[PDB]
Amino acid sequence: MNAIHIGPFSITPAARGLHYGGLPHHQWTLYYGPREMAIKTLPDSYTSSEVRDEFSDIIAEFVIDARHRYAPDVLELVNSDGDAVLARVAVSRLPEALSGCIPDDRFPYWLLTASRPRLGLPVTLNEYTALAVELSAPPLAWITGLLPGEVLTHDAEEWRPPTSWELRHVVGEGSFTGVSGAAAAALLGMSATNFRKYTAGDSAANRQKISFAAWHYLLDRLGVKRAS
Amino acid sequence: MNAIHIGPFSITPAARGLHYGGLPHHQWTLYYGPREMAIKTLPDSYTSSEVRDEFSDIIAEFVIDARHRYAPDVLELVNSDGDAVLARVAVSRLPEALSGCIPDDRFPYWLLTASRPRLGLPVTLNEYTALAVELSAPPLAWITGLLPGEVLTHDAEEWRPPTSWELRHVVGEGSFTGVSGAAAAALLGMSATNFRKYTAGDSAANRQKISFAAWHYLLDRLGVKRAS
Amino acid sequence: ILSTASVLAFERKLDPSDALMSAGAWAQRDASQEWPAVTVREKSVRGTISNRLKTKDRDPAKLDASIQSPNLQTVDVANLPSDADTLKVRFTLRVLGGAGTPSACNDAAYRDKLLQTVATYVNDQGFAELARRYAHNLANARFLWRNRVGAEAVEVRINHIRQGEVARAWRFDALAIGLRDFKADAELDALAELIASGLSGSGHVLLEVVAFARIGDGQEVFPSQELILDKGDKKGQKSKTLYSVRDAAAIHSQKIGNALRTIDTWYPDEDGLGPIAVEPYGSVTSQGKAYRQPKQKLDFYTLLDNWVLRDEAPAVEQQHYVIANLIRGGVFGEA
Amino acid sequence: ILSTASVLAFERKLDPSDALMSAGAWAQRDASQEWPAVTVREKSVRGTISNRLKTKDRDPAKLDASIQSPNLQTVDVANLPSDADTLKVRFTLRVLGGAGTPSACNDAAYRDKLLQTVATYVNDQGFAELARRYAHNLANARFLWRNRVGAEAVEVRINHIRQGEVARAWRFDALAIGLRDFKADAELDALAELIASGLSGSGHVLLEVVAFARIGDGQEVFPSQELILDKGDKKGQKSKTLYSVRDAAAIHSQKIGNALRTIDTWYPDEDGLGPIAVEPYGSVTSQGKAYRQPKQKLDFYTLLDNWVLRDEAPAVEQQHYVIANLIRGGVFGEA
Amino acid sequence: GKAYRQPKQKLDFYTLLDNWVLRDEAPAVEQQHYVIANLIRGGVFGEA
Repeated sequence: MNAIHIGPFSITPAARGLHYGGLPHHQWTLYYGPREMAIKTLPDSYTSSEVRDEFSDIIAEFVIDARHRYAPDVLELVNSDGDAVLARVAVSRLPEALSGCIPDDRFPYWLLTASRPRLGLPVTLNEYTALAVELSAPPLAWITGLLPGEVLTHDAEEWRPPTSWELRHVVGEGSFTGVSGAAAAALLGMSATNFRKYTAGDSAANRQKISFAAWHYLLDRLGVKRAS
Repeated sequence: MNAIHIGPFSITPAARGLHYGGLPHHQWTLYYGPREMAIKTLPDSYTSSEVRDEFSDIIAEFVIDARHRYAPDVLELVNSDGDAVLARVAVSRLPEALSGCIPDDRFPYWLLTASRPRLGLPVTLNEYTALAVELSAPPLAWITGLLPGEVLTHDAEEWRPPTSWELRHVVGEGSFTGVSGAAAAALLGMSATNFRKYTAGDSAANRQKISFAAWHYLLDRLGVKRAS
Repeated sequence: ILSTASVLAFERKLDPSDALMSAGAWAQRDASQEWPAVTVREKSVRGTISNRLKTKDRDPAKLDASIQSPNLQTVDVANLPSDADTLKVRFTLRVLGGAGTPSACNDAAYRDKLLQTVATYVNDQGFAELARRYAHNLANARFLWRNRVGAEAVEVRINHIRQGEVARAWRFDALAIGLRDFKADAELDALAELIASGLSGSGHVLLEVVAFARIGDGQEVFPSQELILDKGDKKGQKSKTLYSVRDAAAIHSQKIGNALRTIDTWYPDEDGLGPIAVEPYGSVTSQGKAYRQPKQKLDFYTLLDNWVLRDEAPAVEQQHYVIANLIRGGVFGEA
Repeated sequence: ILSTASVLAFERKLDPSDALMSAGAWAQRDASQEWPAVTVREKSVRGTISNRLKTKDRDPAKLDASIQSPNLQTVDVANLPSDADTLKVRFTLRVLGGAGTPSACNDAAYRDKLLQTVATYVNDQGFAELARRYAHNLANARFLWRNRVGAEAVEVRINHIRQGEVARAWRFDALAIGLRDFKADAELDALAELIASGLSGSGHVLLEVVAFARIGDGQEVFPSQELILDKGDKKGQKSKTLYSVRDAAAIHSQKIGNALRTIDTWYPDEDGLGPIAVEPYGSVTSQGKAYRQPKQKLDFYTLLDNWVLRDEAPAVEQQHYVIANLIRGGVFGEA
Repeated sequence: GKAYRQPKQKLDFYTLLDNWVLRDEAPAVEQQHYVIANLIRGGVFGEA
């Protein structure tokens, strides 16, 4: 019938309509960006919502795949022996001072990495709080795996504005963050129509690009990047 | 001569000149906005650096009083004894689960306020890590005590854009953040002239109001508010 | 060309004294010369936070922490004794002439033109409306600022002191004479003529003005409030100190002069709000706005420049406002 | 857009005088005009360790060493004489009116809108529920804070002092009219209409309130407690200082005003405690917590901003709370 | 000059009150008599 825009996904049917059995049928394809996820055939008598919960299992499988693949690293605060884990923190970025080490009895608390090559640092509790404050991962940080490095840099010269697809990951509809367009407009402090010029693409009319500060504050409010 | 602008401070002379001693003199006035703090008689042979250094002691005293007047509250993580302060974290706001608390041996770690009727909760190291990630104050948080509440609020309808005075608190010259206009324009991703339009007031021509997301991301980047 | 003079300092006319307060009883106001004075005592206040929060302190635990550590202050308080219901407020007023003559000037041409302008003002309409309004503000106890908002009955006695003895005594019911309307009365007209003769330079006018207010038995009376240095701890902060001279609570003389100057009813805004103080750019600091804005052509300086430099004489009410600014004094002139 | 005024200071209505404490006997309260005042005397106290030890003073030797050095203090104490069991407390309350009008308001249009909001309140329901609850707090001796928790019988006499004389007398029982229930009574209703006429602006209301408490012969009466500068030696430490005005123990005026203010029952928490004082963010010092949090959207500022700016009028109980805060007064608005 | 009911022996007022209220460890009947008698005598119990 026409493509259904759910999240960054587009359910695009084929223009040609075949007749499987005694009913008209169409090739509906799920696109994540430019890549096809699934190919299957659905009747034209089916509603668009029926196509939606037909593709919902593959959509949720890709959601769990993107959650697990870009899951943030976890540092463990352990005791002098190192076997018992007192605390676990989901980090955003690994530090630049930790190295390969074995916990000793000279320091009571040690920070280590979740992986088998345990690289870490012996820190006290206040330094542990300082590190957890400056390097915590926001709850929806895995979407930063799906976004390129140019749209996530804090330097404006290396910063590239997001496209319609990259913005359309996390603004409205069944997004990965789950928020709506009006909610994302109210987070940025402006009305719904001015954000609707940001969301809608196609021609250059009503295609103002979001600024660097507004994009990073929106990422802060959605808990995707910089939200410690 | 002319006024000396040190952040929100304005050193403006009286237009009348006196002749204290034999040498000519001028009565120089130091304002923090509408409030004057020091009126001092200084020679006309003084350079701008000497006029700045005459009021620098009162400027530093007011800065120290503002740091000690709008300092964020401190949460202390203590053991079961409740005396040895294991950790200290400066928080922008306290947890809502805080009530009047004395530590016991029922829980190994406790969180308390630094106030004399201490408010706290029995916490674990993961929950204390989560609370410290959520609620920690940025380092230059005391400047939020020198800003009005309507420029720090997160709702769109109850927010007024800051003036040139409240912008000059944090952005340029002798601002309390210590950054210049070029650095604060680099943090916001805008041009030097575009941000100089924001900083300079006077007439409405070549003077625009900063947006919600840009002002909030600037306060996030400068370490003044919403920077865990 | 008659350029504007640089310094235009004017001496204040209608000089008041520091209005001392004492305590006593109604119907003993005749023998009120031996009344004991109101003393400024100190008392302790403990309070919770009641002002608006900055939205950082809208955290419930911040509010409970503020309650659990409430603010402690010491306040200077002025109260009547429990056997005294009447507050007696006494001052003296010196009405002086030579209102148009500046104390300092930088141009003989400007001084001559200003003296000529005030002279033709007095010849066409002297200090009659201004002294009527000043006699009104003496009649109602507007110098009892918060000592009249709850007062049951206020009486004002004004004695004309000539050679150390009384020449004429005026007794006024200060509640019947309102703070809004400038009506006419025979005693008010006699006091207006006396203040007119004082302002014209045709005589010496010294008045003893005594106000008796029924604040109530043991009630809080309100003197003028002083500077707060804040050089101690936050517990013994001494958040409020009141004005006293020698163990006797008193009101500042500039407050009495401000109350006497509240005659301006000709600002460009609506005059149904009430009279305000004659002062340049017509300000009241409680309402925070300035009536007679400089952009409008009705503030004191633009009206003075039109009246003197280019001889555009304003309306008679606005010229009364200009002459009342000249009477009240001030450091006029640019810099 | 009709924003809130930055300066919204309000004067307090229902101004209480300082509550003088005297000493006397029961059934002589009809002639208690000569009773000797309660004098703040001094007594010495020796104390051992009775506070929680911070795990380092809990050693037997350190604790016994702390016992062998007792903390000697001198405390200001207020006791009745051994032939006196009744404590008399006398204060005057002045009801002003004009609670809608702020003392200071930056925004005219906001002042007009707030005046129209208070006017539409009074046109809907006048100062009748608030005056009834304030009259209930007059009738019970809630101003006798700790001189009622163990009192056998408390009696309150309220006189309407119009022209320095009793215009109307009321006698009550402060124990029958509890601190929990706002019931209805004919004399309580008459006092409610008197406070209503005071608060609306119909007339001037001054009330002389006398309280008698059956504490006990020679028992300790509890005045308001002052603030200690803590400068002297640790032997004569002066840990506690009571409030006196002229060699005569007394309660602070704002304590009496807070106890009369204790009418707020419409806070979102349960009625297990009872009425609290009408504060912004409903603060209670003894409980250490704030009823009417800003998070639960029932504080004074959110209710007033909904009522005035965007015409979202709350329930009549919250309207009573808002008007009771306006009667209470404060420095509202952004500093 | 000697303290019976030392906090080492856990027979003081504060340990017994905390065990009674928080952990619901009701002490011996004479000891809860002592605890309620301490509440009768009053105090500035809590953090000091």
